[PDB]
Order: sequence, then structure tokens, then C-alpha cells
Amino acid sequence: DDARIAAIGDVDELNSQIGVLLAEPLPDDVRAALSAIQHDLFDLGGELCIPGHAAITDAHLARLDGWLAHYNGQLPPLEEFILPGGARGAALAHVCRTVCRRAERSIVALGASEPLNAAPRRYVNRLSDLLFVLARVLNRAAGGADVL
Amino acid sequence: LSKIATRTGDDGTTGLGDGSRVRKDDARIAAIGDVDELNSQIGVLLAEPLPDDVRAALSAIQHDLFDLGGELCIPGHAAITDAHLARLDGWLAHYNGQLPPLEEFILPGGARGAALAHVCRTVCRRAERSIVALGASEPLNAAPRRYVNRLSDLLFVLARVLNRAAGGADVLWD
Amino acid sequence: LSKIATRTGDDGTTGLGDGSRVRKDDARIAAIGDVDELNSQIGVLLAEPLPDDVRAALSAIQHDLFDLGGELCIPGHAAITDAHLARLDGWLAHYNGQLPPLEEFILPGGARGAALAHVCRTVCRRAERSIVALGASEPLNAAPRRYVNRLSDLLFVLARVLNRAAGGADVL
Ligand SMILES: Nc1ncnc2c1ncn2[C@@H]1O[C@H](COP(=O)(O)OP(=O)(O)OP(=O)(O)O)[C@@H](O)[C@H]1O
Ligand SMILES: Nc1ncnc2c1ncn2[C@@H]1O[C@H](COP(=O)(O)OP(=O)(O)OP(=O)(O)O)[C@@H](O)[C@H]1O
Ligand SMILES: [Mg+2]
Ligand SMILES: [Mg+2]
Repeated sequence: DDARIAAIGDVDELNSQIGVLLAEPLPDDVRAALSAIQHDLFDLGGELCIPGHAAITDAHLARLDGWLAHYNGQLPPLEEFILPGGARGAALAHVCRTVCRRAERSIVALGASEPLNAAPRRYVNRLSDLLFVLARVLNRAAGGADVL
Repeated sequence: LSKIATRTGDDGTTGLGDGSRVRKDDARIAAIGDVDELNSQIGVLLAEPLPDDVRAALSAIQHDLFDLGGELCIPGHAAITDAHLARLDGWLAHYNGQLPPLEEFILPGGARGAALAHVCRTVCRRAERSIVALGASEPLNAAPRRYVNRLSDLLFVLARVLNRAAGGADVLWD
Repeated sequence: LSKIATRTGDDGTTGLGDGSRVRKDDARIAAIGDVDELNSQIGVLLAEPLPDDVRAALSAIQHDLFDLGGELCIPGHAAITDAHLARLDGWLAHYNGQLPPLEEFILPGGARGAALAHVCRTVCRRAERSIVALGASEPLNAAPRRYVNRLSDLLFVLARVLNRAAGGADVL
């Protein structure tokens, strides 16, 4: 039906939102991670599209896990629920976060109607969490703080 | 086969505030998501220069949206009340009263802030559709629906307010 | 009983231009919404500095999209014609002949304007899916789908044009 084409489109939309975030000033490390993720998302979309073709591996998941641990250990503990916003960069990261979750919903729907490896949903599951973390990093880097 | 440790929702499911689990493509999770996406777009608008009063209203709205999402997360919970709807209706009367009557149809755009407000407006209307869809398959309070109904209207109004504030005007349709 | 007055759309239903009403999650309302969201994203791109011709094309497109939303609101009515499709084809030829042959795959991004154009492109394809879905349940003129299909291609080309105009470059 529409499941595959919809999932591909949402991943594309997410990747485009990340492109907008990349047009902003960013810490060099954050920029490097986001740029690499764009390539990952391009490959992810290809896996969703072509039958019998896989591209996302444990290595991709491991790298995301590594970035999560890294950036989180670079931030103070969460003291309260956060509202999406702050420096423009942080706000955009939150938009990316929500679009990534939207793509995850579509990927989950796709896997329910067609055989699909688990890597794609596990990738965006981690990515959503990382974008949340990166938003906090960007507020920090802007000399500001998260919106509570 | 995978050597990577499993994370909470790696299996495509997630939990609700009452302890129940649902698949991530569930209508309720979709509505929660659209509300979150709307709140995030408002965060982008808040990152722009804005009149103090407009910033105050939008900031308060983010809190409302956080609670609305929380209500969608905890089935049977009620965080959105008449007070919330009354405040939106008040802001609507407040800003509309200071603007000239809407003449021709307008196109979404203008000053960057007004343009962003229009994006917020459309994402808000998208959230309204998913909230309406959730309510058609699950008993839900009407407040959430009524709240976003008013919010898209207010976002439209605030877009006009922002074009004026920038010293410009609304983009008119041919 | 709520102490707040009710709006006509508070019950979750809304009206169509033909006097009928449907629930807001109806396929037709979803398509109207996505076209509106796309037009709004184009509004954000129009707030960026742009080459004069690109601004003229995008501004005209906003009027087309408003018309398209109007056609979707009035079931059966026809507002978008081949004339609109032809203009898009014209712009596609014009801007493509303004760019070097694309050799490698492109990632969405670059100068802010180009990045926004790609966001517009993805939202446009989302509206196309909604319009296509509407056709699965109701008879629908072909112009609306043909228009957004062409527009998604045009937005891709305009993104490339904007990267060059901003002294930037496409992300390979
Ligand atoms: N893809 C999604 N779209 C919208 N809302 C979501 C999505 N995934 C989770 N949520 C909601 O957000 C809350 C927490 O998000 P989180 O991503 O931590 O959940 P999870 O994916 O189940 O856990 P984990 O990240 O540890 O795998 C949950 O209460 C859930 O209702
Ligand atoms: N959530 C939505 N998404 C997309 N289109 C909508 C939505 N709600 C209404 N529309 C369409 O847009 C037009 C005007 O929107 P409006 O919000 O004024 O309608 P309503 O919600 O029925 O009325 P009210 O706002 O007074 O309750 C209507 O003709 C309707 O077809
Ligand atoms: Mg998760
Ligand atoms: Mg309404």
C-alpha cells in the first residue's frame, strides 16, 4: 500500500530538517555527527526502498550509542521536563527530533505489513534520543539553558 | 543475531502513562507526536525576535501543549480545562481587536516570524486531525480537540500581528 | 457542561465548499492540510534572500497552491488546469538548463535557502501522497497530483539553484 513510500518520505523529510539545522552555526563535533547521520539516513531510505537490500548494521547503531554516551556525559543531569526551544539551533534540533519520531512511527508501520530488518527502527529510535541530547548541547554551547 | 544491546522501544512498542503498552504507530502515539512536533515548531518561532506580549502568549502555549500531550499519554486524564480554552479565546479577542478586518484571502508568509507562525498554524491543524482520529477510535475528552481548534486560529492571528510588528503587511492572494 | 462557547468545528467535523461536512480526519481534509503546510513552508523560504526570478516563481506558486487547496475544498470543482502544469514545466526547463548535469546523489542541505527548499520538496511529496490517497476513495481530477508531482521536482532543482546563488554548494 502506502507504508513503504510513506516511511521513505518521512526519512527524507527528517534528513532535510537536519540539513536546515546544519545551515546554523554549530560546534565542530556536532556538525561532524549530523553530517554523518545524513549519509546514514540516505542509506536507511535505500534499505526501506529496495527489497532484499540492507544497509543499516550494528556498526551504525553502535556509533549512535557512542554519541549518546559521549554527549550525555558532557551535559549536567536532567533536572526537570524540558520544553522544545532555546537557541535557534536547539529549537531546530527539537524539530528534527519530532520528525525523526514521526519517521519511526512510519517505519514501525511498514515493518508490520512487510518483512523488514529491525535495524532501521532501532536506528531512528536512537537518533530521536540523540537529537534530544544534541538540542541540550546546543543550548549549552549558545551559553543558554534548556527551557523548563 | 545482533550484538547491540536492546533499548526500551527497540521492538517498535512504547508505554503510556498508565502502564499500558502500544505499538508506536498507534493513533494515540501519532497524536502525541504531532502535538510534540507542533510544540517544537513554536520553539523555533520563539527563537525569533518577538513583541514581549506575543512571546509571553507563545511561551505559555508551550506549557499548555506539554500538558495536552501529557493528557494524551495518560488515558482518562484531564489536563486541559475550560480555563485553557478561555485563555486562547481571550488572546484571540485581544489580538483580533487590534487588527483591521480581514479583507482578501491571504497567503502564508511575510516577515520571517509571521511565516514561521503560519507553519505552526498548519502543523497545529495536522495535530487536530490526528487528535480527532484518536477520538474516533478511543473515548477522549473534547477539550484537546477544542484547544488545538482555537490555537490554529490564534496562530493565524499572531502571524498577522507579527507582519504588522515587522512594519509590513499580510501577503494577499490574487 | 463546558462553560465555553462552542465553535462550529469543535465537534471534530468541518465543512466542504459544497455544503457537506466531514470529520476532520477525512482524506480530503488531510490533503487540504498538507497542501497548506507546503504553502506555509514555501512562505518561510520566501523570507530568505533569493534571486529575483526564483522569488517570482515561488510567489506565483503560492497563489497556485492556494487555488489547489480551493479545488480540494470544493469536490469536483476545477481550479488547477494544464496551464498551471505547463508553467511548472517551463520553469523546470529554465532552471535545469541553468545547472550542470547532476552526477552524484545529493543530500538535502547547503545554504539555508537551499536547505529550506529541500524541506519544501519533502513536504510537497507528503502532500502528493495525501492527494493520491484521496483519489483512492473519491473521483479526483488529475491536475492536483500532476501539479505537486512537478513541483517536487522543481523544488529539487531550485534547491540546487539556491546553493549556487548563495555561493554555497550541493551536499554530495
Ligand atoms: N515514535 C514516537 N512518536 C511519538 N511519541 C513517541 C514515540 N516513541 C515514544 N513516544 C512517547 O514518548 C515517551 C518516551 O519516549 P522514548 O522515545 O523514551 O520511548 P521508547 O522509544 O519506548 O524508549 P527508548 O528510547 O528507551 O527505546 C513515551 O511515553 C511515548 O509515549
Ligand atoms: N485541522 C484541519 N486541517 C486541514 N483543514 C482543515 C482543518 N480544520 C478545518 N479545515 C478546513 O479549512 C477550512 C477553514 O478552517 P476552520 O478552522 O475555519 O474550520 P472549522 O474548524 O470547521 O471552523 P472553526 O475554526 O470555527 O471551528 C474549512 O473549510 C475546512 O474544510
Ligand atoms: Mg525511543
Ligand atoms: Mg478550526
